[PDB]
This record gives sequence, C-alpha cells and structure tokens, in this order.
Amino acid sequence: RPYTVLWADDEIDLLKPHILFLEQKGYQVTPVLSGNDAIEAVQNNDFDIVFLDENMPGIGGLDALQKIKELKPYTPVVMITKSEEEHIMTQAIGGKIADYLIKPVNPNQLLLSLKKNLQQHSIISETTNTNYRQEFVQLGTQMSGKLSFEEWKELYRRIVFWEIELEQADRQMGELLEMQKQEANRLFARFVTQNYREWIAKPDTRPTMSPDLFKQKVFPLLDNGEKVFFILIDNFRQDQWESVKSMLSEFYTFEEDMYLSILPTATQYARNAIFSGLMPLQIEKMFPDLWVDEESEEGKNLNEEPMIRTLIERYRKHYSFSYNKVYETKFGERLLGQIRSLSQNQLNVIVLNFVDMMSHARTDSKMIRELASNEAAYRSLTKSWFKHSTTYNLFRSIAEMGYKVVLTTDHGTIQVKNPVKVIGDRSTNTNLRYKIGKNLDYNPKEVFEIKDPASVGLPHNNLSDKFIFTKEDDFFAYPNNYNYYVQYYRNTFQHGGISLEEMLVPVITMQPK
Amino acid sequence: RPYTVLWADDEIDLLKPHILFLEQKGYQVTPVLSGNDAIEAVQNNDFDIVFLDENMPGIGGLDALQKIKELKPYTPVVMITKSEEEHIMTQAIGGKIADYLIKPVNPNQLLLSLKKNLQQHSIISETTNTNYRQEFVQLGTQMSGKLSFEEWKELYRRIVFWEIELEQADRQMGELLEMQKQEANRLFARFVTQNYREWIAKPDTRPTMSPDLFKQKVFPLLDNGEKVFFILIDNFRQDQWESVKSMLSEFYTFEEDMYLSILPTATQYARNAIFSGLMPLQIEKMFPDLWKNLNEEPMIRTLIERYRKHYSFSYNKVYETKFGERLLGQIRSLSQNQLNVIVLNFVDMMSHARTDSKMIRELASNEAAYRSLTKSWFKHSTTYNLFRSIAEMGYKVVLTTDHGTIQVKNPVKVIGDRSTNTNLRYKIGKNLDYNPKEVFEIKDPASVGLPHNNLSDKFIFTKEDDFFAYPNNYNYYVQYYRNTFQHGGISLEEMLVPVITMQPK
Ligand code: BEF
Ligand code: BEF
Ligand code: BEF
Ligand code: BEF
Ligand SMILES: [Cl-]
Ligand SMILES: [Mg+2]
Ligand SMILES: [Mg+2]
Ligand SMILES: [Mg+2]
Ligand SMILES: [Mg+2]
Ligand SMILES: [Mg+2]
Ligand SMILES: [Zn+2]
Ligand SMILES: [Zn+2]
Repeated sequence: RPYTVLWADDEIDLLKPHILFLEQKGYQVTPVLSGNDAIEAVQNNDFDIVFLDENMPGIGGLDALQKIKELKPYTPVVMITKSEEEHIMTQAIGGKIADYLIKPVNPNQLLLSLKKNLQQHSIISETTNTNYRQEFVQLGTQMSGKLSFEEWKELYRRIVFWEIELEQADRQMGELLEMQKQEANRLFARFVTQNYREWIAKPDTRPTMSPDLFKQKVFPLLDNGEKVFFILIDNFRQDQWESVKSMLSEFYTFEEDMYLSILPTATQYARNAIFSGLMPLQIEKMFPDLWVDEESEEGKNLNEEPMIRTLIERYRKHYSFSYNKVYETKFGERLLGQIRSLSQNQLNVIVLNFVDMMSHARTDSKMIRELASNEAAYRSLTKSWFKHSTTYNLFRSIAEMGYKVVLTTDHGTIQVKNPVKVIGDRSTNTNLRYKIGKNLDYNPKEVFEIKDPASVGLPHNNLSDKFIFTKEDDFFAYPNNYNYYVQYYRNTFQHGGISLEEMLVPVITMQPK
Repeated sequence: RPYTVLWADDEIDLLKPHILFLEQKGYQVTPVLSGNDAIEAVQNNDFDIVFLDENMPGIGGLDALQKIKELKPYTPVVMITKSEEEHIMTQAIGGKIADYLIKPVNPNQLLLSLKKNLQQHSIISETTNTNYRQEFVQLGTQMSGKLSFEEWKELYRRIVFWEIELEQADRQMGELLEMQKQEANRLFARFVTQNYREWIAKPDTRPTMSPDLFKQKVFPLLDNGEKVFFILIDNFRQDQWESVKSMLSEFYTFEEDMYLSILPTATQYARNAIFSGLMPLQIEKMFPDLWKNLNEEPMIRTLIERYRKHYSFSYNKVYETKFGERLLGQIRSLSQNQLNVIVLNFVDMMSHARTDSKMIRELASNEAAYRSLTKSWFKHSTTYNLFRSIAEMGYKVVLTTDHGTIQVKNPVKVIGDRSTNTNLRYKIGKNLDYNPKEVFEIKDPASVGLPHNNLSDKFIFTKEDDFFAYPNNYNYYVQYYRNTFQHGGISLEEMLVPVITMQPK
C-alpha cells in the first residue's frame, strides 16, 4: 500500500514540483489550501502523515497542528514553512511537530522526513540485523582463547549491547545471541575457576573486587576534595545499568566501569566486603563483633555503618559520612525530603534494596512472574521502577546538590534453567546457587568446590567445612521434592554462584551537569 | 551551562558563517576535520550534540556515526551532508541519526535542529502547562449543568488527555487537574445514581451497557460480513487504553468509543453480562453452574442463538504467559471462525499476598506508575504480538474491557456480619449498617437485575474514590488500603470504559 500524505499550504501551486517528486517516489498526496480543510481531512480519513504550512488565510498552521494532534496524536505532522521566526519554531516543537523544514525545500529533504517518520523502526531493525550478522563471527573470535580481565569487560559489554539491540531485531538473531552468551558464560566460568583462589591469595595483582571497591573508586575522589554519594542498588546487573543510563544522562555525565564481586555473589558476603574493605574472613578475625554467622537468625547486613567507619579509620582517612538503607519508596520519600540536610558530609552512602526484593519476587509473586517473565520484561520493569519510585528524584536531587555519584551494586542475578542435585547442607537451604555444609552429597563435576574456605577469605561454622557453587545457569535442587522443585525454580532469577551476570557488575562514576 | 556542538566536516572552513551564527546564539562549537577526530573527541568529552558530514578523507561519516552511537547512545547525532543518495539516507536513519540535513543548509534550520533535539521535552512541558491553564475555566464549565451521556464521554476523554499530558509537566498543574477530576467524579456519581434504575428498566433508550455490548458493537460488524476478534482485557480503564494506543496505531486505525459497565463494576457481574447479553439475575437463573467466570462460551452461544444468528465463533481465555505463547503460536488456526473472543487478564492488583502487596506499593504507587506498568506489560507480554498477528489476518478487532479501577482515598464505615464479602467498593448483606447518605443503596437487588438469597439482602456501593472499612481495626485497614487500586463501585474510571473498533492497516 502507498503511504498517504496530506499537504496543507495556501500556495500549493508553488509546491507542484515537490508533489510530482513525491508521487514519482510512490507517495499519494492530497493537497488542501487551508488549516480548516486540513482539519476536516484528518477528521474523515487516516492519513499516514501531514505536511502543514504556517501562514494560511483562516486558522494558522499552528492552530491546525493543535487540533490535528488532538484528533490523531499518533500521526506525524511536519511543518513546512517560509518563517524563520524562532517563536514559530518553538511553538511548533511545543505542539509536537515531528519535523520542521524552512522553505525553500529540497524535495529529497521531504523524502528523508518521510522515510524517517514512517519507516524508522523497520529501517533500524534491518540495519541491526545486518550489523549483528556481520559481527557474529568477530564476537565468537572475541571470546576465544584466553582473555584479560579488560577483555572480559569489553566482551560482556558487547554481548549486553546486542541482547538489548536484538529485542528490536529478527528473533532468529536472538537465538544466535543466546547461544553466544551461553558460550561466553561457559568460558567465563572457566576463567573464574582457574584464577579465583589466586585472586584472593595475591591482592596486588588481582582485578578490582568487592573488598577493593572503596579504595579504588571512592577514596581517590574524596582525597581530591570531591563530595561523593555512593549509591549501592543491591542486585543490579550490567543490563539494568544499560537500561537506566539514558534517564540519568539528563543530569550526569558518566565514567563507566565494571568490577568483580567475590563469591558467594550474595549480600552477606559481597556487600559487607564492600563496606568493610575486607574479605568476610578478615571481618570475622579483625572485628568479630561485626560479623554475623550464616547459621544465626540475626540479620546479616545490619553492621555496614560501623564497617564503613572502621574502613575509613583503617586507611587513616577522616571523612565525614552518612549511611542510609532504603526498602520502600515510602521511607525513600522520607530520605528524599531530608536529602539536602546531608550536604555537610563528604560521603553519603545510600543502599537501595528494592531491586533485590523485586528480583526474588520473580520466584513467588504471580504479578512479578507476569511483569518480568523474561529478561527484556525484567529490564523494562526496572526502568519503570527507577522512573516512578523515589529513585529518579533522588538522583535528580543529588545532582542539584553538586555531588559526584558512585553508582554500583554488590552482585547481579541470572535466570536459572537446569538443576543440580545436592543433599545435606546447613543454613543454605534457601540459596539455590551456593551451598555450605560438611557431608554434602553432590557430583564434583557439576560444581566449583571450595574444600578450604579460609583460602578464599570465607568464614564458616564448625558444623560446615566447605562451600560449593553452581556455574552458568544451573541451580541446586533437592531430591525429596525434585520435580516440583525443578518446575518452581526453573526460569527464576537467582544469585550466589558464578556467571557474568552475577559477578561482573557495574560501577559508574557520575558527574552532575 | 552552554550547549556544546561537535561538528566534523572536512570542509569546516566553508561552514564558518554557520559556526558564527550558532556561537552568537550561545552554542559552543568545536570543529574537527574527520570521522576519527570526531570519535576521539566524543570519547574524551561530553558534547550535547554532534553534527556529522558523510564524505571526508579517512573514515566515512556513517562509520563515525556507528562508533559514536556505541560510545554515547544518548547523544543525538545530526548528519549534515551534500549527499542526496537514498541509500545514504537509509543507512543514516538505520544508524540512529536524529536529523539529516542536505547542504546547503539555512543556518536557521540548524537552530531548529538544536532546539528540537536538545530542548524538546522542556518546550513541550511549558506549552502543555500554558495550554492547560488556558483551558482550565472552560473545562470547569464543561462539567457543569446536566450533561448528556455523549457529553460525559467527551469530558472524561478530555480529563484523561490532560492527566496524561500533565504527567510530563508541572506537578502543581497536575494537582489542579486532579481536583477537577474529583469534581467530575462527584458530578458523575450524581448522574449515575439519578438514572441507574431507569437505565436497567429501559433497554431501548439507555446508554450502551454491559448486556448491550455485543448487540451494539459486535453483531453489526458480523452482520455486515466482517470478521471480528473481540478482545476483552480484564480491568482496563480509559487511561490504560490511552497508554497503549500509540503501539497499536502501527497496525490499526481506530474508531474510539466508551460504554457503561453495570454495577457492581466487577467481573462476575459485568463480564458475564457482556457474554450472556443478560443481567446477572437472569444469568444465575439460566447458568447456575457458571455462576465465577469459569466457562463463558455457553453464554456466548446462547446469546448468538437468542438473536437468531449463525456465527462460527471461538472463545479463549489467557491467564498467564504459558498459554498466551501457545495461543499466539496457533493464532492463524482461528481463521476458520467469523468471531474470535479472547479474554486477556491484566496483572491482579488486589492481591493480598505479602509479596504482591509490597510490589504494588512500590511499582504502582500512583496513576503514572500504573500506566507505565500497563505499557510494559502490553509490550513484553504476548499481548503486543497477539495484536500484531491478528492484524495480519485481516480481522476487525473490537478491543474492550468489563470494568476499570480507581485509586481509593477515604474510608466509609460499614458494619456487616462474618459472611460479608471482601470487596472494598461494594457490599452485599442482610445485616449491613451504614450511613445511606454515603453510599448508593440498592435495597432490592432483584429490581436492578442482581441476584440475592434473602429478602433482606441489599447491595451498597461506594462513589468517587471512597472505600469501605469495618470498625474492627479500622485504623489499620484504612492505612493498609488507602491509595490501593480497587473496583466494584461508581466512578468514571471503573464504569465509563473503552470500546475501540480497530481496522488493520
Ligand atoms: F506560509 Be507558510 F508558512 F510558508
Ligand atoms: F540479600 Be542479598 F541479595 F543476598
Ligand atoms: F562531505 Be559531506 F557529505 F557534505
Ligand atoms: F477479574 Be476482575 F478484575 F474483577
Ligand atoms: Cl579449596
Ligand atoms: Mg502560506
Ligand atoms: Mg491565518
Ligand atoms: Mg565532506
Ligand atoms: Mg572517507
Ligand atoms: Mg432487600
Ligand atoms: Zn545483595
Ligand atoms: Zn538477594
């Protein structure tokens, strides 16, 4: 079918050449001479696009625009006018013009506007598909052999880019990308299992990990005289950063990086290591009062403010600081109210827990299983949360306050698929990606077993002597109710183990505009 | 802060007059000579906008575009080029350019591009805020006096328009709109309570209501030889329709209307009325085993036969993702039927589960959030692809709902017995004790087509955005339910609901 163009201009005879050109390109043009005729035509037809003059006897083009946009908000309107007046331009933009062309007009400029306003999505979709096919082999090479840490960061960033871009592209491309990501996770699990014990043993040569994060990314700003908000969104994957960065770009410029969470990729271990600057085992040894056992009923992350204080002292720094923890926008609304009273501190730490709650809810909440059924829906829901919770205005307020922001997380999460059998663990019956126990029964081939937890900076109970971790998108399952257990947890989001999504996480340094 | 412009052109010397024009208007222009220089400049700075030539010694501008969009996806890029080749246009569009200007360029056209691409949101917001203030008095007049049903539809449509337009704009203006809406709902409750009984008693002259919907909106299409999908989205109000229609407009043209749900504005009553063509009193009589929506296909069958028609039809209900993906995979097999009825469930918003309840408080705390969630569900559930596939089958689509929901605000006291129903907007009981001035009171359910067991059974309905609260733990339940989304009562949102006739493009 040919696209239809309604063209209102009182001097349409002067546009004959351009109409002929459009008709030769395959467009059907209906010309009218006034804004009232244009309104009537839009009322009784479904034109694909409207071209409007501004200065016409009768109602002006800007008045016609308003009425047309009321009738057919979804139809593009292009203003084609001789006026060079800035206030006309501004009122056209404000009336939701799709484009604005000052006369005289090159007919090819009209063709550009038609392609862009009527076929942008299918043109971008085809170009994406072409570009992915032309890079598919390069990506497979990019993840081959042995990669440096910096190469893993680039690779994972490129895979996430394609995951998002291929939402808007041919499905078969999705299947190809899924399989490439599957391979990347298999290779990354290898990379981690081969080096992990040595990363903990040799702190000087290891990539930035949870206990290094404040020293590497926060202290240098503070020591250079900058005021910093450290915003920890629990359970925030790289692809969620990518989904919210466009919104934040209105208020901040970015320095984007990633770092490695320790194992287990879980709050009790990684987030306390962030805020203490220590491996969990060093927290227990140096500050036994701050470390809560895994078997305890006491909350595991209630000593982060004392931990931060010890970390600041340990490095002989004297920074003033605050610490606030948020679970609901409502207490988040309180914090937003009192946010400017934090302007006295060099360092203001905010923990947002809602995304972690939402993520766990993908297991037991029917609403969340529908709203985050897959990873594209998860990202979309993350964007809606960010925008319509107090988070958006928190970031906007902080920017007005002139603070730099360090936006990061303690770990990500991964959608799990295939079960791994296990038995006999203690106090880890809740977690599906790592277990702690003594006489654990499992297949050593299917996990990463730590038989010496003290070698990788982990404490434990006397009743437990080992950790085991799942890799890739496996999840632990018990035999006694295996088949219900497998059906219930398949395709849920889980953290604690080894994967790109869980361990390779964003840390963004942001400067207000 | 000054807006910064990166401008890559091998002939930037010839563009000195344009640079000067822009610098006089406050723009800071950095000129570079090549695509590689432009990439490096973008990599090491934070320009607000990039102006890019196509044909330059070294890499092509289309190559620079791709890399710049990779580094800074949120930065707009305007192609300024002597090229008029269609394939260059297409590649630029496909590379996500913001604008494409063919040389020679009027410097005022550059200015237009800078305003549109850097200040559009703030320009639209101020225009909306100004335009709302200019209409404020006229809108108050529009809802004054005695409004016909058609005038109620136009007023509600205009209020919803301003509600959505104003969410991208001044917060105080939206608060004024909220008050106007509250006054509209007060006046609409009066319109309903004054007319409700007469409407049910007079099918030949009443506005279109639940039991009339098929007769009024579906059968005339089928009698005209058209084939129809009747898609009913549970609990989908007018502002939710307005939130998803731009997505649908890629595939359909629209004839938009609204109709009135019966009371209670709840699925067991309104949706069974739709599919049977009867009031619930008669439904319960004739389909006791289906009286609470388990299979409605027999109802639809009896409705068709009652009107002496012979339509082939299917009936399908999608509760969750699993079965929506199935239906989508087999959707063309429904081509054998003249009438295909699909029921889609939106997310349950009255779930008392602890988790579901916590999710709602964060994710749907206000109406803008509720609309955003609807758009996300529509796009990433199978719903969007369903509508897309049906459009390829050449069917007319009637898209509708059985009732809406309203965000409740203030409590209304009621005392009932232990068997009293749980709904926050309507109550049924023999022992109900309430202030009659605060509710719409139906002392005899049978006289407005509602079933009941006891002579002393009554229905009472909240109006506006009230909700019922029992005395026991009144303070706890008032805090717990305030600002939740509920249905069953009398409001524009719950009762005046969309029915859209769509034709595939
Ligand atoms: F008269 Be139109 F504005 F060129
Ligand atoms: F509470 Be954390 F996400 F393990
Ligand atoms: F050399 Be540019 F394309 F005008
Ligand atoms: F099922 Be409906 F939302 F009452
Ligand atoms: Cl070990
Ligand atoms: Mg004119
Ligand atoms: Mg005029
Ligand atoms: Mg050139
Ligand atoms: Mg070149
Ligand atoms: Mg009675
Ligand atoms: Zn965590
Ligand atoms: Zn968690």
